[PDB]
Amino acid sequence: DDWRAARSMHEFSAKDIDGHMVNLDKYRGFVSIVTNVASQXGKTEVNYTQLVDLHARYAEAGLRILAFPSNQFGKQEPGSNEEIKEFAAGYNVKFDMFSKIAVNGDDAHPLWKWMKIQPKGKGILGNAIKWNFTKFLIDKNGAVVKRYGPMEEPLVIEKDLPHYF
Ligand SMILES: [Cl-]
Ligand SMILES: [Cl-]
Ligand SMILES: [Cl-]
Repeated sequence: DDWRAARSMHEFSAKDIDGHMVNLDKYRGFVSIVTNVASQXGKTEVNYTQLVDLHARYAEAGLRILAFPSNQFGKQEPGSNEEIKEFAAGYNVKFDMFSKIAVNGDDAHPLWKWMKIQPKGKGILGNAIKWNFTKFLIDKNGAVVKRYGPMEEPLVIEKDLPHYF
């Protein structure tokens, strides 16, 4: 379990929503938001629209967003990767969509196993992802800066970006 000894997001890779294997070292030098998404959650609309807004306002300063669909919370992402891709396109998403994953348990994607054990990656109750739309803010070196729970609208994160963004 090599993931445990990693010191950066940039040590990981993940399949994008089209099936292309992305080396997350592409995000070296960028501030990144990593979030678990779902299409059938009461907060789906507010999260997608606000992430799109953040991306529009800060991509040019170096903000990147990595969205990982997951069906682990109320079976609220039951669709295929192709269907999720078209769903996100209906919100005019131009940030990076990934293939559906698990975020908790032994079969969770290793990036998510890693984020949860970082010093600033624990939730208020504990490490497990609790619901759809948990967010992690990741610095230019790939370290976890802060975690935001399901109820935190993406605009909350804006206040924690570098002041010159
Ligand atoms: Cl993967
Ligand atoms: Cl981008
Ligand atoms: Cl929590």
